[PDB]
Amino acid sequence: SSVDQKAISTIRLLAVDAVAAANSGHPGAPLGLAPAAHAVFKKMRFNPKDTKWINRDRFVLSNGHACALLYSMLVLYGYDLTVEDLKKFRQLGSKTPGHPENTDVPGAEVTTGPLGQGICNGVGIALAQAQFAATYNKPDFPISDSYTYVFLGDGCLMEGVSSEASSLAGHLQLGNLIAFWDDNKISIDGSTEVAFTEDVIARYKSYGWHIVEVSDADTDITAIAAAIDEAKKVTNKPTLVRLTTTIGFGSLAQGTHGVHGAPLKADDIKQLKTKWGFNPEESFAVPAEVTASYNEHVAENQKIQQQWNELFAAYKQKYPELGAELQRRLDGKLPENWDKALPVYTPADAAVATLKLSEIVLSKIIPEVPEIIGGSADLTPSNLTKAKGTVDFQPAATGLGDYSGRYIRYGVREHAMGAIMNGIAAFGANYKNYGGTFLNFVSYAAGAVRLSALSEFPITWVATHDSIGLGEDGPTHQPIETLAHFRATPNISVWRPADGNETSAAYKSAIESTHTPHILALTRQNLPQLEGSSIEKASKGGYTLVQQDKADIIIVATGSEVSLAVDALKVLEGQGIKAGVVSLPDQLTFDKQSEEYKLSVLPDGVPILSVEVMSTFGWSKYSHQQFGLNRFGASGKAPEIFKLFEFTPEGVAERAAKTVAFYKGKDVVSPLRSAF
Amino acid sequence: SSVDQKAISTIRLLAVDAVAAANSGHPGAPLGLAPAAHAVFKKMRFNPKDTKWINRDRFVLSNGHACALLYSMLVLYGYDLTVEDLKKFRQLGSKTPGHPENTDVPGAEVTTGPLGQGICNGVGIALAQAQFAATYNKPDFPISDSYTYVFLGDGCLMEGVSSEASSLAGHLQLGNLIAFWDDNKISIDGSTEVAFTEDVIARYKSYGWHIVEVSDADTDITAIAAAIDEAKKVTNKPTLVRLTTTIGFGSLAQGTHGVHGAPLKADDIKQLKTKWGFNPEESFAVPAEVTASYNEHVAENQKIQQQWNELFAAYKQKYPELGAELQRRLDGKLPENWDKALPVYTPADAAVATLKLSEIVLSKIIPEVPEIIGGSADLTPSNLTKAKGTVDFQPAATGLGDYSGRYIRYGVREHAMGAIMNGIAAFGANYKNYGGTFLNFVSYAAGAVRLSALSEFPITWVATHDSIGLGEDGPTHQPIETLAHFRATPNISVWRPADGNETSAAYKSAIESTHTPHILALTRQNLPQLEGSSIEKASKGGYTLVQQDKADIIIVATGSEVSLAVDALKVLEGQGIKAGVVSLPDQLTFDKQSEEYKLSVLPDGVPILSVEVMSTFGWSKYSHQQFGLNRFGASGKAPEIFKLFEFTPEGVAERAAKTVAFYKGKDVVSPLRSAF
Ligand SMILES: Cc1ncc(C[n+]2csc(CCOP(=O)(O)OP(=O)(O)O)c2C)c(N)n1
Ligand SMILES: Cc1ncc(C[n+]2csc(CCOP(=O)(O)OP(=O)(O)O)c2C)c(N)n1
Ligand SMILES: O=C(CO)[C@@H](O)[C@H](O)[C@H](O)COP(=O)(O)O
Ligand SMILES: O=C(CO)[C@@H](O)[C@H](O)[C@H](O)COP(=O)(O)O
Ligand SMILES: [Ca+2]
Ligand SMILES: [Ca+2]
Repeated sequence: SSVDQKAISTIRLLAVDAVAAANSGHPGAPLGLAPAAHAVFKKMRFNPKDTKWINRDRFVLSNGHACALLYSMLVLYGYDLTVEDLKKFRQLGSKTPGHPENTDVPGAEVTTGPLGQGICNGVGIALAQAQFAATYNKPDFPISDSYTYVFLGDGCLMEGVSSEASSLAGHLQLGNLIAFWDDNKISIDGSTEVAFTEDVIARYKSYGWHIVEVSDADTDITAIAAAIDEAKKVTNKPTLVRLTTTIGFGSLAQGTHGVHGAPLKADDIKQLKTKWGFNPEESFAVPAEVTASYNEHVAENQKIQQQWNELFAAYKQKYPELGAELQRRLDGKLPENWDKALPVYTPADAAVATLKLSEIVLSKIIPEVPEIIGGSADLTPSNLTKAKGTVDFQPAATGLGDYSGRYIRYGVREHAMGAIMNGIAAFGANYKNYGGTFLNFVSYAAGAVRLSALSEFPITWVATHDSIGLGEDGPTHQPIETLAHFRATPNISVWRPADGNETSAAYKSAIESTHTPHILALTRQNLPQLEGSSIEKASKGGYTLVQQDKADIIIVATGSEVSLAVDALKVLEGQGIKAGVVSLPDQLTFDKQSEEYKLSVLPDGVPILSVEVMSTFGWSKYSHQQFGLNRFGASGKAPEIFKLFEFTPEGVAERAAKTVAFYKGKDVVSPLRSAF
Repeated sequence: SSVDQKAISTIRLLAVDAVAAANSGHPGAPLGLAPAAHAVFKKMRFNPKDTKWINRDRFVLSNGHACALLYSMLVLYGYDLTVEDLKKFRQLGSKTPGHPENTDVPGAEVTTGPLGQGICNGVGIALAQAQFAATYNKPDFPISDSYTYVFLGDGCLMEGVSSEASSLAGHLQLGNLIAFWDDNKISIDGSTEVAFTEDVIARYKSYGWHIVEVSDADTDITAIAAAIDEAKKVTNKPTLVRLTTTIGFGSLAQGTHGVHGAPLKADDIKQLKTKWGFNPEESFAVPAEVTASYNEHVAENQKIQQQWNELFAAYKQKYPELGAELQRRLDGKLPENWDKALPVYTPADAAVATLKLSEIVLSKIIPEVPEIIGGSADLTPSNLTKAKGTVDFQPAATGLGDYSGRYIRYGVREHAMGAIMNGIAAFGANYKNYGGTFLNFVSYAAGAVRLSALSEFPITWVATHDSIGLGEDGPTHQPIETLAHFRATPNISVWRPADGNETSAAYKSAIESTHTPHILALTRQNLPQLEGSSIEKASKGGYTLVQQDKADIIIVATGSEVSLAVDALKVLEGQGIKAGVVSLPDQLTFDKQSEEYKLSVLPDGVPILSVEVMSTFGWSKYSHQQFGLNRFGASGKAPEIFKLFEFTPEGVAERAAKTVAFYKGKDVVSPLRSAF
């Protein structure tokens, strides 16, 4: 008889009807988690009319297949999502896709569905909130005091990425994070008894999490609310709330794996409706008493945001500098002329490894841009990712840092680092955050990297030791396929800078980015400062480094192979062959230039040879012939590896001469040309 | 004064001298783990003169950067690895690469170095041993009773893949597995206090592992041996032995992160040698008392193998059928004419999804080929990877299966499944093992997949839901980059079969493979049986499906797009354009054919258009123009997605007609031609 009971029924039946309309999707977890969703959203502070309010509590559905539940909450609370949108669940072009997308769904903080990701994103949102609060809060000014609420299931708990992030979140004492395990004993294959018998609670205690168990989460919303209150009292541990639920609660098939991921039968939906007091002939029913009850909570939350806006106005009066910084960040704007801090080099400067140039850039721009934070996956002395004079992000209680710190010790946790970076970006406030590892092990985090791209998050991988140039660690460490993989992923900027100026351009792009993740492929070995490079020119993604009006061939190269191309040009000169050189530090940035610009760099009428010491995949977009490395590497001194594979001035010159011969007497059009 | 002490010193100094000769590598963990390595190898049964003895104990160095330790053991025990090879540590072309490679190093069971992988490989070796023993052991015939010993460090314990595999190994009660944690409190960034403060022991107990703690693993080899004995008494739990060690034990820099990954200073090496009784002027010292002591253990082990060979001879007398099966498997040979079990289709048969065709193949070949085992990462009802009438691999104690079972419930653990598959292959005995998930989430396991390729292991991914064809789950589930990523990786066979006959060819390749991992990209949606397909023709990787002697264009396609290409051919016919069709179910298999065969499929003098509903990367090897999908997908009904992106007979025909126009009046040579 209570409106709470009616709301829970409404949520359950909206979710079931959405799945029924699509004849596709997942009704089980929505039915089991509706009580908890109702309780959690009633405790959350949010404004459906301002999804960007920086002191909102955040909600993350890590078990993203359950998104009919999320969409039902967003509709009932009056986000920019309607019952008509629910009726278009899983339909082409709708705002209710089969897994939630932050780019398409108002109130979806992150893109989830791939299991394990959301809980790690929640760790990142909570990490950002802690850093943000430590940076801006003052006595009598709680600018940031929000919580991060995550729903997750058994699948998320089995995925290693969540173990990584949970270990780290416990270490970081993130008391702002409250996660809820849907303990329903069912996965796709059937009972969890067949593959998942670990003592989850004991594991989470071993990470340093607090635990609250709710033995009847099907009905006991008082206990769920009390569990949230208890979690909030434990300020130095993230909390896991165990929700013991019946998957598909109410269905004839409740408590079975069949209700996990298929639409319910028509008669099942009828009996669900009738026993909960709804009309079995009606779909998408919304009792006005439910939206009125919810509208009241919205009104209270809107009053809280109104007061927060006055708090912020008073803060800007008392702390004009910090307040202006905060306003700028909330407006999405970097500091004026921040890029004047970028290092600039000339050909008179010494050769430097681009991982070391990266260290230098970070040391200059971190002091100038407070919204840069980042870390490394236990490779700080090798990636060179920490700026001297910064403090690590740690709980002060440890003595090892502070929450105001700017450098994160991720440990050996590449995948969670990638998904945590997504959460930090998702927090907002213009965070431009980065994560260091060896390029070859960015691949450990592929699940998260592709979601950076799909989510349009401006995260940055500082991906060092990019090739066989690293030498002795050998083929287990040497990328071959890696750049092809990420360049083939839509919306990833993959920078491979050749020298100091190009490394500054790469960081200019990565930090200015608002919608595109970056991977910066950086060398262990020293590279010369190039004649002809500049930040301005490299900012175009691809540019003419050596212009040769009478070119017999153009060599297009990236990174460490640009200097090699220039040396090959000198060899070719002695053989009577004139070459130009194009440097292509980022293929995506280049692709986005005008057709006329791109054709000025890669014109018609001249054969083009690409040179890059890894896969030739993708390179036929830019070249007629490709010199790359399509086998695994080798353990040895790097110069000897390059000699073995003929990535030498003479070996490049030989293949350039063969390319010129191949096209002798034939017209050649730019590789940029296509039939459609 | 004991020879044990002298052996430990010898091991330590061989490792340090190897690193010193290379001026590259990792001396710290070798110094800390030499006592444990000495103790473990003394308990292990192995034959340095027969690295394939199927009842050997296996050793895995998961902390593979410590490989100077492994190489020192292999040299001292008289494997096909010498002191001269140690002097060439980390040098181009040596048998002592900077991380161990099973393809290059005698006695290296797997390729390790990428952290977390080795312990998961050990779980797989132990899983295979349990299955193998349950299949072949009889009363009085312990054909298989070997153990799997793994060394791992803090890094491995932080990588999520090891959590996945450890949860599963505990569930599977793998009492044959004994792992050793190098608890030295140091990672690359410094103390583990900065990022890794979890209660490891409590976590491993939560998985159901047994624990033995060795508080002084720097010196107490009696306690290490006793820990092994204790582990062997606990037959229903894998055991974690906590080795509390001093990283770099003996170095002036012992117990610091500087000794982790850089050569020791010359004076440090001198004082190490002098205080342990060695000559500081001598490198690569091997006291004859150490190799004599080790040679005795080898002799005992060789006697054990000699007896095992007689046991096996007696087994073949008593159980001629099982014995002949076992002999065949140990010879590396599949059953005679096993491939007669492969299903064959004609164009009169119904349309079938290739994931369903895969189910049918498995149902026919699993009964015929006992060395096939496999599983799914909690997608069994969606991948269709279990053959009816088989039992799950589980401990009998659970009631859910038996160790003789053939179907593995991996849970939602793609990355560990990939690395466990590598371990099962590494066990030997001709295991041909497979793992099912959605293609898009094979990417979660990229770290392990690339090691399958580098290790030359014939594992198979059953990778369903391969494209936008899956429909409503949307872009979080729909591959775009995935095939490009794995095709760009050396030595991966990436099959994308178009119909029944091609799906049988893909399995023929995957099961016959001895050195090449396979990924089978399979559809959710139904595809027609093609006129012109056959197992024989598809076994060539690429073949002419529709031969058109007067072709204006050839359309080359894979998988679901072959039928689309054939329908486009019909549209083109009405526009006066003659097309041929090539089906390219595996690019690697095709690439390995003769140049004349490849040119017969992709000849000179005709424009070639590729069609595949994902990245166009790689396709310029085979086509002049490429029609693919280089943006993310969409949540909707699959046919509507295909229409939106113009993957329709008319849309393909339009781009084919534009391709013909583009080359009108120009000579065209095969894309297979290259200048070098
Ligand atoms: C990384 C990843 N692996 C596999 C899947 C496929 N998948 C979707 S739901 C699911 C089962 C999820 O189980 P659980 O999280 O317990 O959800 P519940 O059945 O309780 O609703 C699986 C294996 C996925 N979406 N992401
Ligand atoms: C997946 C992966 N991430 C990072 C690295 C780089 N790396 C090599 S060793 C190492 C530290 C390993 O620490 P630990 O395993 O504790 O070895 P120890 O310092 O005790 O010798 C790291 C981060 C790697 N090899 N593989
Ligand atoms: O990953 C590893 C070991 O698996 C190595 O790379 C070292 O641990 C260290 O990172 C050496 O790298 P450099 O900084 O000397 O190039
Ligand atoms: O992964 C998911 C949810 O994240 C879905 O794919 C379902 O869990 C199920 O696998 C449906 O797939 P179908 O078998 O109906 O195609
Ligand atoms: Ca579940
Ligand atoms: Ca360590």
